Amino acid sequence: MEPHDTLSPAQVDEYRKNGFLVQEHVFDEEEIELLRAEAAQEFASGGERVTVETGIVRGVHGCHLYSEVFGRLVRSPRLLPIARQLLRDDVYVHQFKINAKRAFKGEVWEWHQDYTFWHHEDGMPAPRALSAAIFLDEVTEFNGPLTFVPGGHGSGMIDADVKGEGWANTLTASLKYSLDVETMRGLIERNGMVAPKGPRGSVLWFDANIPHSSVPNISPFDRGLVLITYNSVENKTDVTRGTRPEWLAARDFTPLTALQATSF
Amino acid sequence: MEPHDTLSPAQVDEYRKNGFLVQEHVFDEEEIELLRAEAAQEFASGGERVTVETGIVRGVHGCHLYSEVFGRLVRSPRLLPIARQLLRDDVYVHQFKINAKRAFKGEVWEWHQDYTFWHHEDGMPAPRALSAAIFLDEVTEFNGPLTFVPGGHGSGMIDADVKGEGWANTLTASLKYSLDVETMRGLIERNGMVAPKGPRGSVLWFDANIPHSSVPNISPFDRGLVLITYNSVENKTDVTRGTRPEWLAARDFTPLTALQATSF
Ligand code: PRO
Ligand code: PRO
Ligand SMILES: [O]
Ligand SMILES: [O]
Ligand SMILES: [O]
Ligand SMILES: [O]
Repeated sequence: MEPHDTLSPAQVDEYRKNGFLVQEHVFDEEEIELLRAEAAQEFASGGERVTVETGIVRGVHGCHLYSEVFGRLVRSPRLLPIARQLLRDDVYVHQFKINAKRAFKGEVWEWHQDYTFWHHEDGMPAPRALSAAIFLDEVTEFNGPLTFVPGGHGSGMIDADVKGEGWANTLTASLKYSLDVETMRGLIERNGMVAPKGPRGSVLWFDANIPHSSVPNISPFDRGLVLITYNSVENKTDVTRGTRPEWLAARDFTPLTALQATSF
Repeated sequence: MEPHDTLSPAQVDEYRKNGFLVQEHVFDEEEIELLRAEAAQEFASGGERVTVETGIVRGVHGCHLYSEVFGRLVRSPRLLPIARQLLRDDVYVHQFKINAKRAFKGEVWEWHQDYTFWHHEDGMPAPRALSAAIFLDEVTEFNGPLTFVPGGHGSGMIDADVKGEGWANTLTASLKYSLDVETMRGLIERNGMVAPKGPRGSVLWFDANIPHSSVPNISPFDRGLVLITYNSVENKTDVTRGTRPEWLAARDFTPLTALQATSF
């Protein structure tokens, strides 16, 4: 395994200022293909962990608990050291999901901050968490990229429209916690909007509290993302306020260590 | 009135190669405001010429036949000379519409070529026509811009999926003539995708045969377009194959002359 990867000090500053950062070409084509094959197996076999958009498969959750490939992936030397660097802690996986947007398909995903769900549904005490979204496909202007407000995370958590009982609607557009509208307007007047792009195999890191949204893929090309949410071990969720199963909100808080090279 | 405007030879070549061209800041703010006020009056008073998206007003058609402001606009020295230059003819207005996409609203508009409707529904014999879309608001990445395939018009008209009887569904997403999918894929593999941007008051010229599409406005800002379709007088539609009213497909083929300056 290559000496553990870390972000330069410019990259860190950029991440902290903006709330997101892209690293291009972290994984190669062959690596990505292995991940897409496994994603396809998880979509086939994940049962109640799958989510469907009038639709074929949209999301699958919790895969690192069931898939040896994905269990390894979260420990990768390409990912785990950066998670540790940005969270300034040992880390574990709170949540793992795979979100596809097939060619000419997709939905408008309502503007929202991931930490609002994790705090209220799972008992996350602070927003000392982030997500790594691995691009299974090139992310362009036209296949529904994640779209952020740069610097929007500095609001902390934002008072939010609630819709629904339990958690079923946390995985749908339509979302339980959405940002409706003066909120967004001022945000965007103050801060703007950016949809980071990148080639297949890139990684997009983003803050637990950054607002984000995405639109439909009007391209003839897919937009598959594998999203790993790392949380600080010190920031472990309070399992006594927890409302969701292990494959949405982890309860094993053992600090993660990196994969090492073996002959198999 | 300023000496009639025309496109430079680079601008022309760009238009003909790509199929579209933006001129920034053609109209000033005060001019645009006059146009938005009138658009709002037309949406209020246009009756059967209006179209609504579960929605408030999306489109209004034919306005230059009913509004003195819009009747003047199509004769403007900012527009008419360029229409004449690009069509290499005297011109008239085939079609006039206003398409709004309010903040956080909008639809996916299916990929399509305008000339397919005009040929089959209206009797336009050749694609020697174009549209001028005046930006009532800044057009960005995020408020559902018109999205093209650059050079896509060089296919000529493209064999197309038909859905519906009569014309009601020519003004909706969902559209009578859409480009489904190998079509789009190869197009886009060959040619790519571009969503031209620009400030309020710009003009986007595009070819009657360019493929285009747009997605929803996830911005808190509107995207109002006033679209004037100029046709070559020599290319006048064959009114004997005509199926739609005058406010969708004009029948008065009198060549247009430019507004001149008067004291009122
Ligand atoms: O429910 C959750 O935990 C994730 C976070 C944003 C939307 N779905
Ligand atoms: O029906 C028409 O004439 C216009 C052209 C594209 C969609 N609507
Ligand atoms: O999200
Ligand atoms: O999410
Ligand atoms: O169009
Ligand atoms: O159109």
